[PDB]
Amino acid sequence: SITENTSWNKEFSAEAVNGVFVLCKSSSKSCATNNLARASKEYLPASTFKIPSAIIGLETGVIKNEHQVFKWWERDLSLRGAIQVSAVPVFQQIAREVGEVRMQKYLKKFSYGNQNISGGIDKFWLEGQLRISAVNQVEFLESLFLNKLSASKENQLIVKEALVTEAAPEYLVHSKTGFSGVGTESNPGVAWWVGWVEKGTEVYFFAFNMDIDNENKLPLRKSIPTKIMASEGIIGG
Amino acid sequence: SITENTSWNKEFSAEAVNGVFVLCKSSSKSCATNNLARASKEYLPASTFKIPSAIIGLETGVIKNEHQVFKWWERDLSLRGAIQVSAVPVFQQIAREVGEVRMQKYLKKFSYGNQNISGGIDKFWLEGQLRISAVNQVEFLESLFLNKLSASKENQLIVKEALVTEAAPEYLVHSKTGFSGVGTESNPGVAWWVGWVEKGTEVYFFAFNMDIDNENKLPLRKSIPTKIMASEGIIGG
Repeated sequence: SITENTSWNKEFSAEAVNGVFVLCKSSSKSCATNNLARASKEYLPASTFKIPSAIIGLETGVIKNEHQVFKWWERDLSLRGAIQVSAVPVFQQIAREVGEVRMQKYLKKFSYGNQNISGGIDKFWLEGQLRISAVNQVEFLESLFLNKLSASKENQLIVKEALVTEAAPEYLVHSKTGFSGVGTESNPGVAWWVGWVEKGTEVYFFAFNMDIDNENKLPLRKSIPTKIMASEGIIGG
Repeated sequence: SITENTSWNKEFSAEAVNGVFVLCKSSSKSCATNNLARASKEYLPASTFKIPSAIIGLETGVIKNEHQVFKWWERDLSLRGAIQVSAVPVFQQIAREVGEVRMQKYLKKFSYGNQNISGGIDKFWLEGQLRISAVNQVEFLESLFLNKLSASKENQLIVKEALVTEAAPEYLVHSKTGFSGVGTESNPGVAWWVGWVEKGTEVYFFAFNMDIDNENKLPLRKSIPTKIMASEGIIGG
């Protein structure tokens, strides 16, 4: 079962950040985390929801294929482009096109978090009632990696390639950020970084989230997990 | 018609290399080259033949799926790993299992060079009679990029992802080297670098080959095209 790794807390203590890193080698049956309690806590996914949303976009035909171009003077974006930027409008538009009933059906098939899309079809993952844990992110990414989600293998492949963010001779990193917004310290915002690294014949799944009350701490969402994975010899510093 | 860009020749003269670079924006209908005569000349593909070989191996089920692992005590390799290193025995095994008849059929469907696979089923692209031009490489990569090759879309996407060699926020480079060896006096070897860059919503296809008689010149197969494409503002860095 998910085991606790106290050594990783040092990277959090260094920056005085409250949050969780879940890292799994080969499968979701071999995970480790610095914070047992927090690993299972559900938080708004924010832009990490672009992962299921792009898959359902393709599956429903709202996104024609991997070459779909998205309008925002306004330069158009590729699917990878729309994933990376804050194309708030892009993914708001794809969700409206998909619509409540189809979105609900796919989130139930994907076992995505609390599966609650209340709060507005074009904003539920930003302002709505949707919540998901770090553990559930890894399990979903593992299903994507194995082409086991309820979607064609071609559409899962198309989203896997669009998520590539770092390539090296030895490994490819697929990842996605997310940020709810700063909040108050009665209700701190949440920042995320989730993904997986194919290194040789091995695969590592990861999911990070943290409390964030100032936009200046945004970089930590990638530097903390990168320092941890660099320590394990998975990716370069 | 392909235009001849006289100025690119300066990157070749700088290193006293004889070669050709073909770079096309959007489709093979808008290509430029330093030398029209050599753009059409067919050369041994060497390891650039790992591209078609990987698609055919998946198409025939010799390669099970993207998660197939190959034996080299050196560790096993992934498909991306086997594509990148010299794992000549890997692709030799693949070709043997595909066999001559299916191999001939798929090279015709692919319009792959002169389609001459005579001699050994496991050495034709290494030391045999198979030859392909830089323009033909570009046409073949364009067909792969569009999923127009005679193979499933899934297998095309699996190969395209295994070819990712550089990832940046603005673009993904997919590429493949090749090197036939140093050859002889009246018959130098050939070195290649072919691929395509997906930059925003645009795509550029490229194919470079040069004569090579000394292994110390091998890195020019990437620096000459990189210099040219960076000059055109495609990848710089």
